Amino acid sequence: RSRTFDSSDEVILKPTGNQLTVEFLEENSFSVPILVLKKDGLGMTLPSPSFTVRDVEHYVGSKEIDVIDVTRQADCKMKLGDFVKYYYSGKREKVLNVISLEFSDTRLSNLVETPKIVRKLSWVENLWPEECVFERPNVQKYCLMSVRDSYTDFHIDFGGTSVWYHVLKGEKIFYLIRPTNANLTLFECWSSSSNQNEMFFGDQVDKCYKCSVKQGQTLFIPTGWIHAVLTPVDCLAFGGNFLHSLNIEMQLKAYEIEKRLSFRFPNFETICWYVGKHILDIFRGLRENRRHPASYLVHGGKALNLAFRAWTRKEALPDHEDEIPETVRTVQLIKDLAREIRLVEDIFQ
Ligand SMILES: [Fe+2]
Repeated sequence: RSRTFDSSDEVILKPTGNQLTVEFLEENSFSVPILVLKKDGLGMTLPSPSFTVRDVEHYVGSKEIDVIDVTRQADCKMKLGDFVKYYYSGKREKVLNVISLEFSDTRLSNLVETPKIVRKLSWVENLWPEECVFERPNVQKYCLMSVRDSYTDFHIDFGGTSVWYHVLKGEKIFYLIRPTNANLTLFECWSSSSNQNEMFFGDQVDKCYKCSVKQGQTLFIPTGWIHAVLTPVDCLAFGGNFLHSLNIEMQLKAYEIEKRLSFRFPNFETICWYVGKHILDIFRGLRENRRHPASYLVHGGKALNLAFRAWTRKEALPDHEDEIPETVRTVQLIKDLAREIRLVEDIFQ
């Protein structure tokens, strides 16, 4: 069914759970996917490997879940009970898939706890305010249910998020392409092309990696990585998406690609504004303590401020104002971030 791909074991890091720390990611900038073979040390809480799709139906209830018909490349709404009924059907007609069942507001929500590293890095988890007019983005806990021969074409995850993905049962195969400027250009071209779902994108790039994720294993995909997924065995997985401060330019690049392409990280800009205010404080506090900020934070801080100026230009503002929180003074924030960055970069002190 498939083709021949490049060796994942040449690019993909395989640390233990305990080795996967913030400092570990700060050293490599989280540039490559990370496969942890054994969940020990990841800080997760999971149901038993005996846990099944039938077991899921118990907690979420038979709630209208969104399902993807891969066969006819179409999306539709169906009851969860009926999906399970199709799932355990020994004569499967269609090839249906669930990759959008976000369950953090359900009863299942207290059975799963995401990786520790994800909660430490996550913008929403750490920096989204208790009180504001906006709905909190809840994209941290998805229950994924895929049948044999399920596929998702090459894509970048919404909002330029990073992903974590734990296979509880079965297997998933990821086809992974690095988000270089060239690949991203080739990708944006291929995506907005007419009859996009005819051409195979992994042929267009220098390198495409095949990564198998088997039972008990956890994959972390960094910002902007282009990936397709094959399900060669019926799969039950848990996973989710998050933003962080290690590759802010990449997050903004990825975000703005889906802008030009025209499913979405809700209030993406809103969280950036809050993060900009936080990053301003980190800078101030570090300067007053005679300490220099990490290099990636300066880079990211600059990329953030560039986006802030672009969103707040006269010609752009109407498309962006509704995401600016009232608790943020735009011009002052931009001015203050710029000064702190200049002070760190100005060679005369
Ligand atoms: Fe994805």
